[PDB]
Formats: sequence, structure tokens, C-alpha cells
Amino acid sequence: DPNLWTVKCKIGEERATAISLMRKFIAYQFTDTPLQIKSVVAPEHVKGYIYVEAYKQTHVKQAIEGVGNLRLGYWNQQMVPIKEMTDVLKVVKKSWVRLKRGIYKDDIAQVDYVEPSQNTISLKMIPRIDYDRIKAPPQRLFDAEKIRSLGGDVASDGDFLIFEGNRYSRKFLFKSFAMSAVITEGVKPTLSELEKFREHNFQPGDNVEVCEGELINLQGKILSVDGNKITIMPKHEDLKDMLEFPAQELRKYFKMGDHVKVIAGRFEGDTGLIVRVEENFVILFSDLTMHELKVLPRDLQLCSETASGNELIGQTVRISQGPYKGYIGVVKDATESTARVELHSTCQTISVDRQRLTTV
Amino acid sequence: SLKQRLKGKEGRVRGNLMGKRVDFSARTVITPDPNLSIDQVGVPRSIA
Amino acid sequence: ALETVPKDLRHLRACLLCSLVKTIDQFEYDGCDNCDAYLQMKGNREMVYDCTSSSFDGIIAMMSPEDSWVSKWQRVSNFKPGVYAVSVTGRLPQGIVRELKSRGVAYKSRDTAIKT
Amino acid sequence: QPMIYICGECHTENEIKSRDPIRCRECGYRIMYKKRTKRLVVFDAR
Amino acid sequence: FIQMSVQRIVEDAPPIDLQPPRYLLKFEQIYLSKPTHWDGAPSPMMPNEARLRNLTYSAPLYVDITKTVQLQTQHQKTFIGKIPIMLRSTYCLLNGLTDRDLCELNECPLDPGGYFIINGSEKVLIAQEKMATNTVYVFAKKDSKYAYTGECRSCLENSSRPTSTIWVSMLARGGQGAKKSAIGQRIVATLPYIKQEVPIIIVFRALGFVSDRDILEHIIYDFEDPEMMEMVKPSLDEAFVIQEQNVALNFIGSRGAKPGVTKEKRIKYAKEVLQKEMLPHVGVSDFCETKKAYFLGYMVHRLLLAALGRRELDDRDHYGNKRLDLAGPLLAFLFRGMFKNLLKEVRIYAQKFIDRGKDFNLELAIKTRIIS
Amino acid sequence: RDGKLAKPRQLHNTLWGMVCPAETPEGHAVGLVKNLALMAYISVGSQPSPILEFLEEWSMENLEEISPAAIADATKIFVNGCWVGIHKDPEQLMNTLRKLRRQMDIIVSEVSMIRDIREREIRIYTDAGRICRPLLIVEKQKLLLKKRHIDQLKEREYNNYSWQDLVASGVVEYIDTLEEETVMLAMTPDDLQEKEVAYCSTYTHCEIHPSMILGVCASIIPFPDHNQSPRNTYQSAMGKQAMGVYITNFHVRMDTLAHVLYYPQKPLVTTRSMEYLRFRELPAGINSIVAIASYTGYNQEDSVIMNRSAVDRGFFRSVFYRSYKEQESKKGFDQEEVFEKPTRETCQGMRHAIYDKLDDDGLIAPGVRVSGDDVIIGKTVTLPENEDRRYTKRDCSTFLRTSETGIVDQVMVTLNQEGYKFCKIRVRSVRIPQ
RNA sequence: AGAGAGGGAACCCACU
Ligand SMILES: [Zn+2]
Ligand SMILES: [Zn+2]
Repeated sequence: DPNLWTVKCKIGEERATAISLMRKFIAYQFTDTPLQIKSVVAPEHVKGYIYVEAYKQTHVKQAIEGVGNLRLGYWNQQMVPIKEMTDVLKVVKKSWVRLKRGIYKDDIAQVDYVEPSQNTISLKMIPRIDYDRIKAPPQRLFDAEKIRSLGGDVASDGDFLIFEGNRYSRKFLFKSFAMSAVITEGVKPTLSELEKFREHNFQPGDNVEVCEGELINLQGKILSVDGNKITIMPKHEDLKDMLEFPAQELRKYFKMGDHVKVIAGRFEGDTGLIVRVEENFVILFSDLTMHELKVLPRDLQLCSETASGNELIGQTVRISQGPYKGYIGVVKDATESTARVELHSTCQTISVDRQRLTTV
Repeated sequence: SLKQRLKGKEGRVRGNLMGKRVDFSARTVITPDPNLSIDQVGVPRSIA
Repeated sequence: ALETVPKDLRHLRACLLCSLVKTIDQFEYDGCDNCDAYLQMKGNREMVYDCTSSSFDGIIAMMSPEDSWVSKWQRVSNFKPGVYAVSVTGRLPQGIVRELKSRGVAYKSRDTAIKT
Repeated sequence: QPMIYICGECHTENEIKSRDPIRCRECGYRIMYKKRTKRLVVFDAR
Repeated sequence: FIQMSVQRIVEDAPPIDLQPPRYLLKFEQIYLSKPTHWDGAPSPMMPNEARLRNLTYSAPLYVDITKTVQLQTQHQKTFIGKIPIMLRSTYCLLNGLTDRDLCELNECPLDPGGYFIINGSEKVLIAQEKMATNTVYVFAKKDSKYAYTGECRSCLENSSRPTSTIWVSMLARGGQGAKKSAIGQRIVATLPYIKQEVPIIIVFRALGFVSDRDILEHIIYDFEDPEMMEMVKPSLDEAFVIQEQNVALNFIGSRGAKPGVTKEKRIKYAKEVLQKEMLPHVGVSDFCETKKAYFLGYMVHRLLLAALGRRELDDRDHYGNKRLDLAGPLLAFLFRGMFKNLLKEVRIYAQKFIDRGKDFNLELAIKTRIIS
Repeated sequence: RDGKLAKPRQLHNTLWGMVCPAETPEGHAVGLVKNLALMAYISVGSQPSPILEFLEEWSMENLEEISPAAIADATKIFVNGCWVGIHKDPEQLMNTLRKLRRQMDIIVSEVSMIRDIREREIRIYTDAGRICRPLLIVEKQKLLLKKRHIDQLKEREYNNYSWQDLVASGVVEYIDTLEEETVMLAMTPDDLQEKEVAYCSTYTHCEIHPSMILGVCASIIPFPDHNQSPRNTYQSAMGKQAMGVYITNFHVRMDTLAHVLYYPQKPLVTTRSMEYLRFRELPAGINSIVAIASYTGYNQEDSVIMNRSAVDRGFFRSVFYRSYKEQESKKGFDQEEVFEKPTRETCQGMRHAIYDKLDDDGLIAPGVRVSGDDVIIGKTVTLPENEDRRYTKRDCSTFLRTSETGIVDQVMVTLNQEGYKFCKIRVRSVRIPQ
């Protein structure tokens, strides 16, 4: 079986390299200078280099001769190892989308109307424009009055509007964009985007108990953390061994009278001490105020940090009295009593009384 | 690099920790004077 | 031949049966260069839209499938040289698959992707 | 408000403006020389 | 420099050829205009004006192009780029002007010139010493394993390639060669682009001189002084195994900076090294085998004379052994590389614009920034 | 640099007449950096083809047509290092080549022939970079520089009899360093052509004048042979540092660090060589009535007592010019320099200095006194976040160099290479000797 | 009476 060899190519032009190599193979398949290679691979997501399938490196070198896009891999070739050849062809994989190209790249767009022609869909966007004022930008609301005032490419239909490169807006952009120009899988917007248009959090050092199983009511401190099945190693009371517990079995249990913080919800950012631990209602008093804050056991964490909660200046003067009489200078500094005069004649700045100075 | 930032005669250990720039210092030409004692230096006014 | 090779990068589509990658013009004018006799997408655009894919990953310029280990892993050794797709997203309707099976052609999926 | 510059090789004088390309009107010479100041100068003859 | 050497550089560059219908570009006749600034109209830029406005007192450089695609077309006075001019030259504005005219230009007659105006800054090219090229020298590396080492920093005049020093050394080991058989001292040569100590007799055989008698004729010009022949005897007796020109060239190709593949493509590499790398000043041609052999024999003979003391050793600080690179040679050495880079960029442009099937635009092919 | 060896730095014997023996930077670059002698001239080089044609014209046998038996009984002849052939009679060949060089028929004057006599070689060098110097030609212990040459040479600008005519007359010729190894050089004719207890009586060339072995800075030293050589070297270092009128058009030049003098004088004690460096037209220094006396004790250890009244009479009172250049940059609208008088209420980051010295365009009119940390160029660069309040473009101004003062000499306003406005301000400060 | 400074690196010539 032949082997795969890496050939460095021009970035972004790997598919065209394979097309050109196929055309070259077909154009010389009956001549006296045949391409003795077997196949050419240019993957979808591997950018920078392609692969040549051959029994020899010399075959690869004599086959890529005349191809300028591969000139940076012409002198030397590197073979893909035998065990890694299957990794070459291995492939892994009213809504919201995010635009791919343009100034609206990766911006949340509400899919308004799906056009059944499978070419484009109507998208609701927040304009990243300067209203034709700076260009001869963050997301802000579409101001139709400002774009009617500044003029330029603008057409008004009440709240409907066309502007600046056939951008369609209403009341909020409503413009068509291609399905292949958007990502229709894996956006998951947040609550702030809902206004515009389970979970596990275990931390090292926190205290947790066991709610079910044969190891119930064993409270231990958290050492490590993982994603879904954590296989935690808690340091229990009076046990030198490290046991194993997943996330569904544990719960953030805290003894009464300890440092507590709130991770998320309405009560986040506030600290304090808990008072009495019920089945799930855990009541606490804050470090700032003495108001009762009742929280879920999961919305608590163990953190030991403290809660946050003159006129003569620059005036050409003339010394009219004293040893320096008759000198013209410029006042650098001045006081109630004296003033420093930069003499025009000498390379020296000297201080004299204001009673000795006479302005020009 | 960091090793190049430390290893030199212009690095941190010689250049900045051993011999460093200091405030309250003056540098000007010396000219002779036989009318002052051996432990007296005549400094200018603009330096003083 | 050169008739199989696509002419440009725009509207490249991979076949659902043999993962043959061609432009929509070449599918409209030539059909499938391997198994059009079993599919008959020549002279019909809707047949092409039903029998070709708009989502593919990776291309292979299979030049000599008779002596290629890639053709052994992708099961395209008994075909003709051309541009093939590694991963193909899509599926034929049940009528076409049943008609192919009635002609002795079971439809093996070219979707060799590792879905999570 | 306009500043009078002496036009280098031309040795003539002309007005200038803010954000004005520096050109003479006689032959477009690029080098201008600013006129001597109007305020008084006094020199100790030492 | 600007009168002859620039034309020599332009003509000594090969006419670049591209293979599809082939086409080749050639530059034959150069033009050097007067310094001129500009956007703006062409006007004579006086050097004091270039000094005040932080300009560069540089004259534009044109050349004519001739391309054959064959379908030949010429292109007269194509702007290559601007090259600086030192003042009081023959191509400066104030050449031969009277002192009154200089005082009209705000330039003093007292100024000797000889400096460039680059961005308004006056630059002086300091003359750089170097060892005299194409001259055989015999030195003594008293710390190395060589008793007396000869060298010749060979550099052909009006050749874009730099110098390539060849060494003809004699292994010292005054007594035995750390062996039970190696009696005498063996002469060994360090060739360019060859990393091993090649014997002298190997090179002489590789030059098409198979007989020991002929090599000794080329080395020792008298056969009546047996002492020098006896001294050269061990070096002659090192390589009596290799007798053919083929085997000698194969041993030349062994252990090169670019090692050979097989017997094939290594004979050609050794031939290329012996043709274009060592001793370019005696000629680079097919018939220059015997002239190169004569000069190598002279080098070995001078080394033998140094080993005898019949001629004294050479001094590295004697100023008959040195050259002074002035603005001419320095700017020529710079212009060789920069003109070659301009040619390389033109070749890249042509390679880009022939593969589209179209015709290249030659004004866009020659970019003026790389040469100015 | 910084090599502990000495052989590349020492004053070799072949530095005679070609390079000054005294002038050198006496720092860590002793001997490495040198200064060329006065009459020394670097051969610009010519093509060797006419020489090869001339050699083939005469009975020179090429290497491709010789037997290897008649080589040792004849002289090997080189051109530019490459061995061109053999010749049987070295004499009457060197004589012929020299006879052609004393006439400039074929061989250029710069080209050099060297006949190695001990070992049978004759090498002709036509390289570009060799360093030679002109010498007289002594045919008989007689000089070829006759009285008629002096008569035709005194009356220049009338007979159009130049130095090149004397080179063409076969009287002087350029001898390089290789050829100096094979020449018998007379120092002066008044001593080395008269019969005595004879030294050699076989002179070939005569030195024109020994004072031409020195450089440009060692030529302004009066009686340099009476000094000690380190003193000559130190004076060669200092002489490129003396204040003086460095150029005649210094009022036009916007040079940085221009040191010029009020009343420069030519030296009362001068050399003949100062007439050719034009040191009497752009001098550097003043003739002073010095007294070498122990006194109150202020000329103790390399110091000098000066006369206050003489200094008040303009003695060594120099003037120091310093230029300041600044241009604005038209950029992608984020930062935009422009020359204007910055305002405290408008500009931000404005340093506390006098801004009323500036004119309406942000520049100083010539004839205005400025001192340390006085503004000379009012330039403001815009701030991209002026809208992203009420505080706008920041000050980017060039101050007068601190601990310096003086009057602004002249200001020039022009455009740069890029077409942007560009201003130079030359500030004048006289320097009374203290 | 509105109060601080920044560039940074590279390379040449000298100075004791
Ligand atoms: Zn198909
Ligand atoms: Zn004018």
C-alpha cells in the first residue's frame, strides 16, 4: 500500500491545487511523462498543506514539478506515519444565527422569516454603523431620525428604511443573508440577547456532603473538578482515604457559621454568614446589611475573602532700577515680591523685585 | 528573552542591581584651584 | 477524462451514492460520471438536488483507485478516477433506494463522519 | 492673521494660511523663510 | 562606477528566460539622468534644496528592455529606480560650475563634495580595507595541524558572484602521520563548497591529468632539484590508488556541501565545482582546464618554496597585499545583489502572470523600491 | 575591535607615503582606522585587455602553447593575478612596459608592473583599489624634472600646462606599494644625486617632498618632527575638533551642532601644505600671545590662564547653532499632528511653559530669546477618543533643549519628501570663553 | 492659580 506525504501549499488555495493536479494527471495520462502518484488529498479544515499518495518521495517530487503553489514543499517531503493515515480522512462535527462575513461578523441575528427557496433568510440585527458621519463600531439602536438628518443613501417608509448599501431596517435591521453565510447550529444566546431580541460549579476547597448511596452524610473538602461525572476526591472528616463521587450525588452543604458567597441569581456578589441550614432553604446575613437572604444550597460557595461593598508671566519687562538697569527680558516666574527675568542679552535668568521692573 | 534580559552587563543583576542610576548627583569638568583646602571642592551655584 | 473534473469552485456538490464532486453545471449536462445509468439525474435538475449533497468534507483526487489504500478505506476502488468526497451529508429518498435495491444496488451511506 | 514668509530663492514675500500647502506664487519654490520678529531686541554690548 | 560598472552589472546578468510559449527578457543599454525631484513636475533638484527639505540627492536610472516571446518588442528608457549621487561628481548638477554660479546656488566652492545627501544627511563611504584578491599567499597556522597553508581569494572582475577562497595546505605532523606507515607530509586542498580535505593529486587527476609525470611537470618546473621532488613525493604517493579522471571526480564529489545521490549527479556536481567555484580568475569555460591546472600547480609550487624557505612567507599587513574598497566597488557590490533581487522579483511576477495564460505588464514587473 | 593582538594595529613599514603615520583615533581603534596621506591616490582600475593584447603583440608565449620544460628558465608573467604565460627576456620587457607608461600610449598611469628579480616573476596589476602615490623619475642620478618643466608649470592658466601634462611627459609616475618593494627611492635630490662616499648610486625614483607623507590633519602641525609622535597623534585627534568656520555657506545650512568662530585667524607659523588644504581660507583658531610661566596656580595640571580683557575683546568668542526639525503626519484620522499655538483650555497635557513666544502658526519668529524648556514648535496631535468629553487634541511639542539657551537664528518652513509640512528652526547661542 | 514628565531598541563619531 502507498503512503501519504505532506506537501506545503499556498494557504486558502488547497482545493484548487487538487483540481489542478487532477487536470495535470488527466492531461498527461497518455504521454511519456506520467504522474506515478495515486491520489491527492486536500481536506476541508486542514489549511496550509495537502497530501500526496505514493510509494516513493521521488514520485511526489517528479509529480509536483511545474506546480508553483507547492514550491515551498518541492525540495523536501514529509511522510504521514503509518498509524496516523486514518486520521487524515477522519471527520468530526425563529432561531438565532451569527453572520460570517462583513462588519456584522458573529453578531446575534434573530431569524425572522425562513425563505423556503433555501438561498437566504431574513435576519433581525442591531446595526454596527456610524450613520455616515465618521467614515467618508459597537452595537447601538437604529436611529432613523439621525440618518434622515445626515442624508446620503437613505430611503424612508415610515419605520421601514433602506440605507448604505441596500441595508433593510424596520422600527432594527431586517436583511436577507445566505444560509451558508450564517451558522445555524451552536449559537445559544443569553438573557441580555433575549432582551435585545442543568449546570455544575464545584470549586476546590468548597465543602460538600453526600445525599444518597452507601457513603451518605460524608462531608469532605473538594480537591479536583471535572465536567459531568467528576469522580471527585473529597477529604472527609476522620478518613485518610480519598473516595469517589460524581456530580449528581454531591451537594454544596455548608455548616452554620462560615464564609459564604453567592455565585449566581438575584443574590450574587453578596457575602456573609449562614445561620440555620434547612433541607434546602439556607438563610444568611450579609457583611454589608443584616437582611435575610435565603438561597438554594447549590448557589453557595466557600470563599474566605473580605466583601467589597500671575499677570506678569510672559511679559517683556525692562529693569528700571538697580545694577541690571536697562536690560530687556521676559518674566518666567513671578511672585508678590520678586520675579525671575530671562535676560535677552546674557545667557542667564536672574530674579529682581517687581518695583524695579517696567513693562514695555 | 528573559535570560538575555538578565545575563548581560546591561541586564538586571550587574546593570540594574549592582550599578544603578542615582539621584542627587552632578557631573561637570574640573579646573584647578590652589586657594581652597584639600578637603574642599568648589561646586557651581547652578549645581548647588 | 477532463469532463469529470469540475470547472470552478462555485456550487460544488458531492453525489449521495459515489460521493462524486462536480459543479451543478456538470451534473446538469452529464449526470453522474459513475452510476447515472442507475440514477438518471441527467436532464433533470430536481433529480440532482435530490441525489446530490450541499454539505461535504474533504476531497480526494483519486487518480489510480486500482492501487490505492485510500480507495480501500473509502470503498471506491472499483469506480473510475475523479474527484471524490470524504464525508457526505445527505440521504436519498426511500423511493430511489428501493428502486436501486430492486435493481440489486443496496445504498451504502458515504456519511463516514464521527458524529460526536 | 496671515503670516508673511520670504520665498527662499525668490526672496519675495507672500501671505500664508493655516492648512495651506507651502508654495510661492512666483515659481512655486517650496522653501519659505519666516520674517524677523516685530518685538524689540536689546543686546548688552559686552 | 556609474560610468562603466553599472553597465557591466546590467550586461553580466543573464537574460532571464521562461518556458507554453517561451519568452526571455534582456537589459542592454542603461541611461543615467540628472538628479530630479517631483505628483509634481520634473525639475532639477539642487543639492542644497535636497539638504534642506530632507530629500535624497539621487538621480533616476532608466534602462531599455527587450523581450522575445519569437516575437520581440523593445521598451526604451524604462524607469528602474533612483540611485544616490555624491556631490561634485560628473553626474551632479554642480559639475564644472564656476564659483560665482556655486554662490548663486548657495553652495560654497570650498566644499570638496564626495558625500551623498540621503534624507538631508551627508553620508561618507569610508574606504574599507581587504586582502588583495586573485593573489597567492603563504601563511603559517602555527596552532593548527598544518605547517604552511596557501590561499588565493580568487574573484573574477565583473562577476556577480563573490570571492571563493581556495586553500592548498600541507598537513604538518613533522614526524609520523600518527601511523606505522604515514611517513611524509601530505598536501591537501580546501575547495569551495567541499567540506573534506581533498588531496592535491586527486584534484590534478580530476583536471584530466592522469600521469604523475605530467602533474610533477605542472608542479615542479625543474627535474634537476631532487629535494623538492622528494618533498612532494609523499603527497604524490598518497593517491596512487586513484588513477582515472572518473574516480578522481567521484572522490571530488564525495563529501560536498551538497552531497551526491549516486555515481550520477555527483560527477556533474564535482565538474560544476571544478568549473565555476575554484579559481574563477583563470577563466570559467570548457577549455580552461589546463590554465586552472597551471595556476594550481603554481600555488603548490609556491607552497613548496615556502616549506623550503627559498621564498619568505607572506605578511598579512603588507599593504601590497591589500585593496581599498572605495565608493565604486562598494556600490557595485551592493548593486549586484539588489539588481539580482529585482530580477528575481520580475521572475516571480512573470511566473504568476504566465500561469493565468495572460501577458504580464512589464511596468508592474520592475518594482522600483527594491533598487532605490 | 577589542582584540588583544597588535599586528593589525601597528604602523607597518609599507604605510610610508600612502597613509599618514601620525593621524589615528587613539581610542580602542588605534591603527585600525587610518587617514590617507596627501598625495596618495587610489587606483580606480582599468581593463587588462589592452595589456594582454600588447603582451601577445610581443614575444610572450601563452600557457596553452608551451612545453613544461622551458618554463623554469624564463619569467612567469601575471596580469591581475591570473597567469597569462611566459616571457624569455624579462629585461627589455619591463623597460618596454615602463617606456609605454612614461608616455601613456597603451598602459594607463595607474597600472603597475612589478618585476620580481630574485624569483623569476613579473606581475602587472590593473585592479581597482590599489593605493599609489606619484614619484619623480631618476634617469642617471639625474632628475627628469628639468627647469623648463618648472618654467611651463609656473605659468599655469596661460600655457594650460597641468599636472597631467607632466605625467604625460614621463617625469613623474604613480608607484604603488608592490612597486615600492622594487624601487630605489631618493629622499631629496640635493643630497642623493651628488657624488660622495657613495651609498647606492642606483636610484630609480625620487620623493617629491617628504612632507607629503603626512595626512590632512598632520599637515597643519608646525614642526611636527620636533614633537613626540604620541603628541602628533593627539593633535591629529584634536585638529578635527577645533572650532572654526567649517564651511562658507553656514548661514544657509541647517546643520545640527554648528560650531563657528567670531574672528578666526590664519597661523603666523604655517606649513607649505596649508595652502593646499585651504586652511588659510577656512581657519580654525586664533593666534594668541602665550606665556609659559608658573603663576598663581591655575595653570597647574594641563590648564591655562586666560586674559579676561582679551576675551571681552572677542577672543575665541564662538557661536553655537543648533537646528530643530519637526513635521506633521497625515494619518488614518486617529492621530493627526498639526502646527498651531496650543491653548490651555483646548489642549490637554500641555506642559507649563511660555506659549506666547510662538506665532500664530505654532512657530517662533527669528530673533526671539528662548531658554531651557521654552517651546519652539507648537504642534498638537488629535485624540481619537475626543468623541468616544470637552477635552480635545493633546500637546506633542518639541521644547528647547534643557540647560541650553539662546536666540532663534532663523526658521524655514517647507514640505518634506512625503509632501507634509515640515519646519526647521536654527537657534543661535554665542559662547564666551569661560 | 485647572501641576507632570514616559517613548523603546538599534548603530556611528568622538571625549578622559
Ligand atoms: Zn454518483
Ligand atoms: Zn517668489
